[PDB]
Amino acid sequence: RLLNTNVDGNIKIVYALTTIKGVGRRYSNLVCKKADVDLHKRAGELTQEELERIVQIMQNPTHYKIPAWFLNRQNDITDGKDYHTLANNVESKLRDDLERLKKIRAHRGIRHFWGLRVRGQHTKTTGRRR
Amino acid sequence: IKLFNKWSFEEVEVKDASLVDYVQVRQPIFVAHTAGRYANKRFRKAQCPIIERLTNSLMMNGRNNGKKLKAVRIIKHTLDIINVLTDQNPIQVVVDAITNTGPREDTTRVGGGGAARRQAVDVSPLRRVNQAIALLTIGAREAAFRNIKTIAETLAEELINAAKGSSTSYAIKKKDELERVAKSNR
Amino acid sequence: VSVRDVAAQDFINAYASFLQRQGKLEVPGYVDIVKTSSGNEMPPQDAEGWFYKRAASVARHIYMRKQVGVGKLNKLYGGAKSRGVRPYKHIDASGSINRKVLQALEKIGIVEISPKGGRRISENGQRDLDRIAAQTLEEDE
Amino acid sequence: SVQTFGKKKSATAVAHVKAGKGLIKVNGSPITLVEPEILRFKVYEPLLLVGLDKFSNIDIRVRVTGGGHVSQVYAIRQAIAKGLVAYHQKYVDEQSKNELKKAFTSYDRTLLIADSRRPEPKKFGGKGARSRFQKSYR
Amino acid sequence: KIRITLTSTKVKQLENVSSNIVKNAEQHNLVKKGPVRLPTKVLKISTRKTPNGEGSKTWETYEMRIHKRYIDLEAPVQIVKRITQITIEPGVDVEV
Amino acid sequence: NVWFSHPRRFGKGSRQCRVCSSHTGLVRKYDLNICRQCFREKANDIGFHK
Amino acid sequence: RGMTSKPAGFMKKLRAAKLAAPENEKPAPVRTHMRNMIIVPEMIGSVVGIYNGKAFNQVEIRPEMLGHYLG
RNA sequence: UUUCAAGCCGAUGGAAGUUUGAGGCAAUAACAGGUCUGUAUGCCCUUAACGUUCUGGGCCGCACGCGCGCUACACUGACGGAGCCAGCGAGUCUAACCUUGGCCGAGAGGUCUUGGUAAUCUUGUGAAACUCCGUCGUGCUGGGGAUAGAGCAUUGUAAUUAUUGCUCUUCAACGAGGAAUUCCUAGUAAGCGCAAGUCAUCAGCUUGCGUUGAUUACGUCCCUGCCCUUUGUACACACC
Repeated sequence: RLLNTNVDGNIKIVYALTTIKGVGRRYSNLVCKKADVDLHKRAGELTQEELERIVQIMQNPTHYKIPAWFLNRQNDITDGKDYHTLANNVESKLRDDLERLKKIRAHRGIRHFWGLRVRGQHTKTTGRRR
Repeated sequence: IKLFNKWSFEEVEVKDASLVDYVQVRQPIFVAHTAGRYANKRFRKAQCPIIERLTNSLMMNGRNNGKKLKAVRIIKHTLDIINVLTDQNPIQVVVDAITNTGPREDTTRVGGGGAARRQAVDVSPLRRVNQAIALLTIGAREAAFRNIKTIAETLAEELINAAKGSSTSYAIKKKDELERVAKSNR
Repeated sequence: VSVRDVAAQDFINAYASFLQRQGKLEVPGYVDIVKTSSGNEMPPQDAEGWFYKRAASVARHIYMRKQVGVGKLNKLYGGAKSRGVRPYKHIDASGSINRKVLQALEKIGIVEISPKGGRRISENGQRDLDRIAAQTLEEDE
Repeated sequence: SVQTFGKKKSATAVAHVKAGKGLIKVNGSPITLVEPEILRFKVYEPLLLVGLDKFSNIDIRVRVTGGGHVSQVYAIRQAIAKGLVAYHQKYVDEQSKNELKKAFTSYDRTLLIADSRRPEPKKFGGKGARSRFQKSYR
Repeated sequence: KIRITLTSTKVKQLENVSSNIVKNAEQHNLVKKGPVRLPTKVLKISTRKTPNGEGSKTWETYEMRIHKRYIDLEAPVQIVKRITQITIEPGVDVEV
Repeated sequence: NVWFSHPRRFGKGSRQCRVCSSHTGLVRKYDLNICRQCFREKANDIGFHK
Repeated sequence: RGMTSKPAGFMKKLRAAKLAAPENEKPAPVRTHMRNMIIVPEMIGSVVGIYNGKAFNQVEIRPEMLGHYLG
């Protein structure tokens, strides 16, 4: 048991963690070698020592090449994860954020009512996904 | 002459007699034969005919992106593989294969609408070289793509099946196809 | 010999062994927060943990070019269109690495500051380079 | 002294040829060190070609700017060759023209004359590069 | 070195003024490092003749051949003043 | 239009042609020319510029 | 974003807020198509009316929102 | 070889062959070809307004179709570290290009100091393809990347509509495409980077450049355009 709700096992550690919303394909390997286990190693082969090192990084913050790093938060007083954000936390925050500025006329809130892009990326041909 | 300052043509026996007259191992057309490497893997065998025409057909078909810079490593690094495997000169084995993959009589096509008129034309030496290497590389690039095999292992394995004679080989089999339809529709 | 006679990569590895011995050069702890947080396993030559291998590279470049600038030993001189440019505006990841490395090498007596901007390489510097280049060359022959 | 030129694909090979010593200096670093890769047998190529071996014989000091590892190994090579014919002995050196023409023999893109090649783009109208399209007998 | 530079349109006006500095300014008291040529201060470009509109198939090559000579005067003694005698050939832009 | 020297914000009064009113990609070096159009015309008049 | 050294709060709407707030909160949506302003605490309550394109979609401005632009 | 003509075919000499490669040149005329939105301009018009000014929103809409580019479906390789190399062009005249030195700091980001350059310096060897070696091992993956959400700048007023980009995270279509159709003739397409042009500011475009560089014509039967002679005509507002 590492995650909130989910649990990995049996398959290679990179494949086995992909089923988590918060740990993907080229995002599993990030946390894996920070614990200090390899990619070929399967998640059902893990020793207690190896199991402890992986969950410590994964629930608390993740990184890559970060020499400058503060920990400021939202300023709006809903929640405040902002370390690393796993399954049950990423489905909550990202959901109700969209609803708060949709309640008012933010223009990002009205693009959430439409269907069209929120950032506004070259809008003519894109729109078959969003 | 000396190919990568070791192997030459003086330790090589030649099979087809008319290829002695035309294609000379001086430079036109260079009778030193070797190709079959990508990355680092020492497989088994080597072989691909005429190094001048391994700049030619072998390059563009590949299978590789990149042109000559790829090709010169394919040519060079496979020389050592066959040297310790069958204990042969890398040129000698495929001086057998070049005449087997090169037709004597071929067929032209001329397209009169949706009609393929295959009529016979004679070959003789020069075209037999490059059209044979075209036959090797087109079968090799597609066999690297369509099943799990690198261009290293594909080019390598092919040419002893082409040299001795087997229906596993592409190049002797398509040589048969083009040659026998010429002597039929003559 | 000189630094030219020995190869590029393996000189940087060989010099890095002696670099760790000298306790003026410490790790301010930046590259242990990148290679582990990746997936990347790099074995002990490739490894760089980190100020030892990077100091050996930077100091080699003051033999090979020699002229001024901490900035012109940070990125070669101009072209950081690959990876990230930083000239006037406040210095980033690459910045805080190389300002520290030539500061720490100065506290040995490896690099000195020449009066037309920035660094050269001095007496104890090129001793610590090319004497190690000789030892590696004897292992090559 | 005896010097000479010799370029292909843009290069300036400033090849001095001199009696006494036999160290091959390329700019301000030796032969093995400037060109560490694979193709650097080519800069040692027209040296042993003449008959006798080098190091014992003639000193070579080149300067070169312009040209990749593909270009430079021919530029230096071509300049050593073009400076060989212009050299002085006792019989002297002019007929080494014919043996540098016989270097890459019988399909003469030799070492006397240049590789007159400058790789620029790809063409419109048929299929094209260098060596003309469509032939059964090639 | 006292840097004189000349630049003009074409060859015909340029030959006279360049040769005149060797004749007039230079004598014995001046040593120049001498009358050089240099590459042209040119600006070439290939574009299209019709400026955009009908016809992609049309071309026009352009240049501005503005032939420079440097011709530097080394010795900065008395004779560097006598350049004020030559004021001939306008179209030659003299710059010091 | 643009030719009034006091726009509201800094970047409103953009660039325009002298000859025509036209706007659509002018030239920095010559503030005249419709867009591309009088560039090649006024080359054929006298002289050239890059 | 403009926070340090001069945040981009457009001066016309500061004049609007000092008028309309100390009287009575105006229950009709005041149209305010200005996007480029920082929102300030004297704008809380009163219905600001930013345009979108084809439609409008009612503001209720809360004391929790202050820090951002109208975005 | 050909009539012992003109020419072809190959070879020698050389850095270079049959107008050397690429531009520049567009006859006489026709298509009542296109441009009244470049300016010029006949005449028709409209004139408390098919004038002018203020500001927002539109040109980014959409329920489908068509044309042209970009990117991928891969070991054709990806990922990490190290290393070797080109050419064409830009840069205030009083708002330049850029080297340096320290300080905010999750990004896009300049006030100030010092030094070089009017192009000697600088953009550019922190320039890729490529090469070396190791790992992944054919599974929608270590493939591919749209989309979304999450931490900021003493200026460019200012980037919700409508900016690029950087780190974590989200990890789709797609696994080589029917009927059918286009381009690619010997350093000038493919593949590969680099620079200019408009530009306060948004390229995959246009424009210009170098690096690595080849499969294939036997033969004009058929297709489409063009030229010459011969040939039939009742065809003639241009030979709809």
